[PDB]
Amino acid sequence: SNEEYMYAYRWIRNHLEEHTDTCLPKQSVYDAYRKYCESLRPLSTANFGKIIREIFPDIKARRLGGRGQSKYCYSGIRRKTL
Amino acid sequence: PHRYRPGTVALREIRRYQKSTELLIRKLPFQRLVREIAQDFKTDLRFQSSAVMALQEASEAYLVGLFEDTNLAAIHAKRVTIMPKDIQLARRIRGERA
Amino acid sequence: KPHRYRPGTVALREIRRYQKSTELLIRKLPFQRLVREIAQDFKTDLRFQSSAVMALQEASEAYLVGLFEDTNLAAIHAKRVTIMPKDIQLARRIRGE
Amino acid sequence: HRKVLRDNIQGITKPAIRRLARRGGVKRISGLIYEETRGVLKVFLENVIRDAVTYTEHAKRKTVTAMDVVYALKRQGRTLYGFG
Amino acid sequence: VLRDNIQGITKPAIRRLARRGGVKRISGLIYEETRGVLKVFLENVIRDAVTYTEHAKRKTVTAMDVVYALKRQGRTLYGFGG
Amino acid sequence: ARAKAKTRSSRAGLQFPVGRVHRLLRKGNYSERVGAGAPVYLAAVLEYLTAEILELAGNAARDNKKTRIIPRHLQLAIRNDEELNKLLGRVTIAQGGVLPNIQAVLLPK
Amino acid sequence: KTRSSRAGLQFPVGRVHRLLRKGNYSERVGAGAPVYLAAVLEYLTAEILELAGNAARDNKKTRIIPRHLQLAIRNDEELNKLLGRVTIAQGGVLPNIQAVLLPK
Amino acid sequence: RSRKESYSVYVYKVLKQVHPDTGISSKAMGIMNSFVNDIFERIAGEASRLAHYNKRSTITSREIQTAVRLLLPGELAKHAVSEGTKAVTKYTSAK
Amino acid sequence: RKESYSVYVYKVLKQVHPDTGISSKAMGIMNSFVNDIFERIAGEASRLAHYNKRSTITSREIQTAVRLLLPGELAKHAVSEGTKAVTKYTSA
DNA sequence: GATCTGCTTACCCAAGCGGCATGACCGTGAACCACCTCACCAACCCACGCGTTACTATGCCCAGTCGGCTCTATTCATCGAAGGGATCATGCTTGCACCCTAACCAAGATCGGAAGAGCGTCGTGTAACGT
DNA sequence: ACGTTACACGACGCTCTTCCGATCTTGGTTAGGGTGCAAGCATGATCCCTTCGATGAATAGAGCCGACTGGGCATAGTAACGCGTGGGTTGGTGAGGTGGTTCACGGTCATGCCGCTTGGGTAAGCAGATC
Repeated sequence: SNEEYMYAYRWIRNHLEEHTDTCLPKQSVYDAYRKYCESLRPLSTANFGKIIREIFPDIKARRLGGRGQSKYCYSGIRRKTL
Repeated sequence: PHRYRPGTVALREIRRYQKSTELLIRKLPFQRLVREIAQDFKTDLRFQSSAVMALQEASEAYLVGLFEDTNLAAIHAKRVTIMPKDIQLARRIRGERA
Repeated sequence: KPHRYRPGTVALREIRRYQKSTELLIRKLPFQRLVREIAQDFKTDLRFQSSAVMALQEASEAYLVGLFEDTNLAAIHAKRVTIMPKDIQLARRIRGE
Repeated sequence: HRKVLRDNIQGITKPAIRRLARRGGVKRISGLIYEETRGVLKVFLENVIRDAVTYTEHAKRKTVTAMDVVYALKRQGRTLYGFG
Repeated sequence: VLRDNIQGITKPAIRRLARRGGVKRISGLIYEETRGVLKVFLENVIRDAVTYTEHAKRKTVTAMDVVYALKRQGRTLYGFGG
Repeated sequence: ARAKAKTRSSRAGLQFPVGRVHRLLRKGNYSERVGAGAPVYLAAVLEYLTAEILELAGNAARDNKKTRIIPRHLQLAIRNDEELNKLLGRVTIAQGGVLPNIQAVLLPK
Repeated sequence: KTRSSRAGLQFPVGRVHRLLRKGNYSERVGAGAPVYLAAVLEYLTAEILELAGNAARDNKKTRIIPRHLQLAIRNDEELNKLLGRVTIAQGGVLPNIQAVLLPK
Repeated sequence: RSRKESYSVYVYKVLKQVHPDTGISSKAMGIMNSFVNDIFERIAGEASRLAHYNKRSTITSREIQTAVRLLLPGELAKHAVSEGTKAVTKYTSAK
Repeated sequence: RKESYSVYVYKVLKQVHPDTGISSKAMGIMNSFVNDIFERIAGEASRLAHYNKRSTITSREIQTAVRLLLPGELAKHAVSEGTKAVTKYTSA
């Protein structure tokens, strides 16, 4: 129900910090969150984007990488180094 | 029943939407509306996401200011309900429809 | 016994007469003295070239006429004919002043 | 490979107009202002998008950037902070 | 020295200004409101013109200064120079 | 410099001065350089606008049985045309008066 | 040694000088104009940021967001007049309900 | 002795071309001069802004045409754009 | 590699409020405000220099432009700050 | 309650006409600034490469939307009333034209120094790669 | 946590060329008050209609549920756009005569138009009727 929302909020708040320059692979963040949640039910991949959009206002969804190998990336966040 | 008396849920919604800074118009229908409107000027012209976002923010701010002026006109007219003539007067005084 | 016009006829005559003319409606000397008094609060002993006063008068009359057009539009909107201070206040507020 | 869009201005739903009015400060809403608020929004968007498309066309570009919309709004005496 | 000249904007001037504006009936308390509005507008425009004429190392408010002051507020004036 | 000195307003068929407009554009603090075809275009636009407003003013002056265009005629020609009124909405014309418009509610029954 | 510190400022006066010279505002730019402009810009920025911080501390927050900037701007008469036509993106509106619509 | 320029020589020529038998008063000529100066300032400022936005250091006919389209409303913009294009074509076609 | 006013706005914010941070949307709005006010004052100074048939923009033109644009006490305080900065600049 | 008249009081206009009064034009002239001349680089234009993107089309699902019922709070539509305003009459108070205008200030050159522009060198940040 | 294709960016030192603090007239402008004169303005009656407070009646907008469905996210494909990089064509000035332009002015005249009657044409209120 809403327990997953609170857990995702907390994980994003103390694991991701807003930074206007750096860009992160979009799949890596969700995989790390799922690995964290596999220690006690993880949020759906279509709702994790909504949660991270609510938490960070100024975040973009770029599609980086070379031709053919373009993968999605969050732009505006990085790891909190903790 | 416990039905709320009319006129208080309106004030609750006013206090909710005045202290909140999200976007009121849904993003996708507004983007489609912008694309349709620009379909008449030049065809095969794409829109950046930031351009649509800026258009939405500006349009929402403009409509909110216009509705503030309309509410002022309605209150001046000894009313509480805003009406199409109120919007027309508000746009006429500001210098938008001669 | 004397020919007494009913209230509103002379007002309409003045409306039709003063829109057909282009002359200055405020007296020149009182407006010049008022402008000098206002300007004495920003610079003591400040001369006025006798054309800036005329430009100020033209601009002020145009502003007041536009404001009264807006005031009349607001007064008619409230199912009224007489223009009231709240009409002027509403017009100036909606304009953004 | 494109689509044509028609009957879209009514995609600005009545609840959206109600929420805009609530943020404005409106307590009661007449049922006839939605069809007028939609027209007002349409004409404002038409003007702003016309100016933005002109700015883009002069730049020999085929996509409307955010700076184009910002300049189009600035032309009509409506500055916008937040997009450069 | 001059004092209390805003009363020089007489009632038969504010009236006939409303008449040019197209007003049929006039309230009794609107003359003072019009005098106040005229005073504030004149104060703004004259202050701008005085700054314009002070930057020019002058002591006479030229009509060009008044025209520029009006243009600064968006009320462009035609008939005295541009 | 052996030529007849054909002025730039004669090549383009305009009446407004191309050279004066070019000089103003140069010493007007607009850009470092000004293309040769820009003064011609600007002078043509200015001349067209002047011709249109003067035509409307002359039309509004013949109605009043007058030979001399006065500021009132310019105001009448500007406040009537929709495009001109939109272009010069904020502009005040000295001694122009106002358009004779009376609301339909103030009129008697 | 840097010119922005010789004037005791935080904003850059070299960048302001370059923008004033390359912006085509005049043929020449005096050596004292960038300093004055940088000082004015820094003062205005400091005033708005101080008001924004005061408005953000009221909400028991620690980050200034566009809502706090709008609250600071609209609650000061001079700043509201200066930024009168300006629209702040995602800044909302200042809460003000007309006293007529309140119940009684 | 304080030689000041004006458009009163050219506005009269344009008026005589349109209305061959209609003079213009010296007070309306001042208004027409101010109108010409104001429209010139508007168009030149918009052209300079357009040049600066695209990092161009030259005002071509493209900048003036775009400025005219941005400023002049609707039909006026189309007519003035056609006039300017015709004048430029005639100018470059006649050296 | 685009020049911006982020570092200096952050320095100013730390000078006034040493504890409160600033978001990225708020930083973008601050950058836009700085650019817009700079453009306003520079344009007013350019018009002032052109009206008096001058060619240079000195501190006097900027000061008069500040007097013209900024209202009320803001103009007074900004003029005082600019004058202080200018007099500190010329004194080495 | 509104259909016609018994007519008696306030605004344009083609005259005649005077009389200014403003605009067009003729030379003056005289700065004065647009114009036509070889060169010469910065400014602009154009071709090619890829990274990235706007617009397409699935997949999920619940929170927002659409629509019908009920009801009452809100907006109209009348009635009186009386109290603001409109209109007209007298008596001026003060604005409106011309001047003895004397002081005063806005301009057109003067003394140099003060200062800014434009080039030559020199101090501080980084588009990615290992322990 | 540490260095680079050394480029962006700014600052310092040095010619070269413009540009201002003080005067020096110079005369054009404005405000040192003064005379008359009539024409808007002040003030006061008077009565007129409009606006403003009840007061029922309509009515439609606001809650409130019940279905229901699409926006708001994440994925990819693809034709295309846009920036970066490298070569390859063009306007202001090194300016310098050179002469048509246009700007001021004295003046003369043509006529445009602002005011005195003359008499028309328009609106507009003050009095006559009854279920």
